[PDB]
Amino acid sequence: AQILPIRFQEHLQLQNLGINPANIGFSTLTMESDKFICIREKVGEQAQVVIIDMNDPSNPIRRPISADSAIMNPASKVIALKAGKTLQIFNIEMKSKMKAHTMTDDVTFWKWISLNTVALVTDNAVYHWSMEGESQPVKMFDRHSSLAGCQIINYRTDAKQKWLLLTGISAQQNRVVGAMQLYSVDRKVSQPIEGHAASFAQFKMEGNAEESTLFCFAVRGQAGGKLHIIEVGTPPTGNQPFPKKAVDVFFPPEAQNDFPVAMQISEKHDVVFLITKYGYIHLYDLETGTCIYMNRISGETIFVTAPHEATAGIIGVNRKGQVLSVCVEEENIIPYITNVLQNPDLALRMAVRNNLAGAEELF
Ligand SMILES: O=C1N=C(NS(=O)(=O)c2cccc3ccccc23)S/C1=C\c1ccccc1Oc1ccccc1
Repeated sequence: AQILPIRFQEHLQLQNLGINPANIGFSTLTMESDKFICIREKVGEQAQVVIIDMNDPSNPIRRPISADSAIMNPASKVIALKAGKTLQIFNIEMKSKMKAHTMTDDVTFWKWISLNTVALVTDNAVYHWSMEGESQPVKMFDRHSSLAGCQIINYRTDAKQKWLLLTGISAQQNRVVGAMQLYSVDRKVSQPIEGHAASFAQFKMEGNAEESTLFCFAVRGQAGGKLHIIEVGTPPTGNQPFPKKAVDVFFPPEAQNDFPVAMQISEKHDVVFLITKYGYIHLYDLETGTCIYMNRISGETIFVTAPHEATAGIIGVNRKGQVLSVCVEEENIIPYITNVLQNPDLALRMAVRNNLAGAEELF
């Protein structure tokens, strides 16, 4: 068989839209959802910000805007801008300031965690800040000492905002070591975890009426590459617990310095997408951890990812400016699982879930 369980797509080449490759990187380019990319560029002496609307990519909007960091809202024409310790949320459509706040501590990382809330990470704490109303940032938890001095690379929550996860990395010798802090809002407890990339997911087990809240993380530490899928906290009333899964994360012999950097989980397909530093993608079944597919999909590091809503896939930007995505190929995944993976248990479970499109309708 020459069929794949995935479809790879190239959506854009940012260098073809007038972006300097020097600005295609984590400190200057943000992609908080699949709807926009925002780039900060200094051209001559002038600070400029560029917004690429992914529905209208050939018409980037570029303006002289001074900001140390810029993150578009996941859905609205709303942008958060930082300069020093002062933060602003700005309504672009209405050319009007929504909210502003001056922090005491420097915000070293920030990210939209929902359609209306931005998370703020300082050296010692994490806050949530609504874009609505008058409310100021609210401290969610204090940072755990295991993340001290890390470079923060991600912050994310489960859908219900009851489980909060901060992820950093640090250099030790010639290694890149991942440190995570998982915080339970209900329990007011943190747990340190050695991890490089992670995501949450909602999964409805066979036999259960209510979805389980799953936490998936991957790491490459002293025991090698490992992926874990675990239910966090107490199951919903009436549910059976999700049995913890643990599987190997493979790296080939020529990739001893590769490690996980990003994860997204398909809401529709119950598949984990894992991206590595060297530009590999792995697919894993969320229920079992079974590895479905691995391949190198990018010749450059992919430094930012988001869910790709249209395909329930993953979209990312690599360092040369290729905007790429991977999703399940809904017609070919079960054939691939049947004849290449030769995993009929998975083939059957996937068909029973019945979340793969088949046979086009008339409207
Ligand atoms: O020059 C301008 N270009 C704008 N484009 S945008 O699409 O709304 C727009 C807004 C925010 C971020 C953007 C990033 C990339 C591309 C366009 C952006 S808003 C604007 C000036 C402005 C408008 C309202 C209130 C204040 C404004 O600036 C001032 C700053 C300091 C002091 C006085 C004014």
